Amino acid sequence: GSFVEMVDNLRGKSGQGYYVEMTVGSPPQTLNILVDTGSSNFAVGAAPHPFLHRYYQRQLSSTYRDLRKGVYVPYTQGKWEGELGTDLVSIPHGPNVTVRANIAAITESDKFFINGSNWEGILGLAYAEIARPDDSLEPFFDSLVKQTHVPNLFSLQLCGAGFPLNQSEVLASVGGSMIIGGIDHSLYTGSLWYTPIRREWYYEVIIVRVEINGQDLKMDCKEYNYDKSIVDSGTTNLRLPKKVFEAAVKSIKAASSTEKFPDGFWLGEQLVCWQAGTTPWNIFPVISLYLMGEVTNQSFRITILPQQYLRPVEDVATSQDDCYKFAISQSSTGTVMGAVIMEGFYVVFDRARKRIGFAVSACHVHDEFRTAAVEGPFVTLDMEDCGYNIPQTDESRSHHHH
Ligand SMILES: NC1=N[C@@]2(c3cccc(-c4cncc(Cl)c4)c3)CCCC[C@H]2O1
Ligand code: NI
Repeated sequence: GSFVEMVDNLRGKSGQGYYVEMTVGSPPQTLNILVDTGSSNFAVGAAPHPFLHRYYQRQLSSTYRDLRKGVYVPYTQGKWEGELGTDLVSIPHGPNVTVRANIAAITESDKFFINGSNWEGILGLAYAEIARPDDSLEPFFDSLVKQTHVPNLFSLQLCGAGFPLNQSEVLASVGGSMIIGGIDHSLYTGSLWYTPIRREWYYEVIIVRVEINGQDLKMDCKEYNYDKSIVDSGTTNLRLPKKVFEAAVKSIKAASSTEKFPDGFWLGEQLVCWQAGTTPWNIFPVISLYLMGEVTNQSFRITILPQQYLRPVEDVATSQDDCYKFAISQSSTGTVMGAVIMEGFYVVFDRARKRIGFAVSACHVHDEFRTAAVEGPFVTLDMEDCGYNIPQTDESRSHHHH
């Protein structure tokens, strides 16, 4: 029940993602790799870039094989492209195994790498369905499971910062654990509650109810999952569908109304500050997301604090003060349970049993009045289906799946 060698194997800078050290090639070349449950490609910088201190040198690897195939991956806010191949991959502070995995060698990118994030690649931990160029490119975790005896499960403890902050010139350092192949009981307290993975593509889940300070938002529950809800270590914020975001902000504004913040704050474009150590946490409400349980008609709630959704940023010009960014934001692609949610909890990606576990994280940030919580069961007599069915494009329909 112990996985000591994998504890504290994640690092990062606040808001710039959590990375794990990996080696690629023979002999092993060290790279820091973003841990991303919201994508499904293993892709690494493989050429010089202003924001890279180092990169994967295919030519230096005796075990590298070229797949003679390129890949082009555009996102909303950036893009990367490169050449597909395979090589030997290991996680030094992970299981004592080495696997031959697909690797996209990133040769050109725009707005993908981040200055000072200290990572050089991305480890997509989601399913084949959303891999590029297509679902025939086996993701890393699938290879790991197929080639080794590693159980088909991983778990994440993301630990946020962290006031008072160490530094004024750089962003706050963060830490965490990625436990590959099991569950480490020292990383959580209390009960572990499981929600079904609705479909294996993203880690998609269903939210059945939302409360802000114990007040039901009272929307049709399909609105909470429009057009999907996913658990995503590669997103910083809690992102909410437009209508849900508007209702949440209205509610949080109402609770915190003793303080009149500029509109820029609610848009996540401006910091708000209090004198060191005087932040009035109690005027900001807790937020509860009820997730579908394993049993029909059951749910459980995960409850986060303002300490999760107000992100600390130490401004140089006002290091006298504790300043915060509002880290709930609008989505047009459904709910994204990012680091804002995940930093509250130990999260178990139980692929073997098509479910996601949540328990209170032994490292979550709290005060003496309130804690992040995982609580259940809650039962509802006559349950609506809260899942949304994405309109089927002819594009998507025409695909064959041999
Ligand atoms: N899930 C997730 N991963 C990204 C991505 C790409 C590059 C950088 C990041 C990233 C940047 N800053 C902070 C984080 Cl946590 C991730 C994320 C790739 C897939 C779609 C958009 C992003 O959503
Ligand atoms: Ni066919």
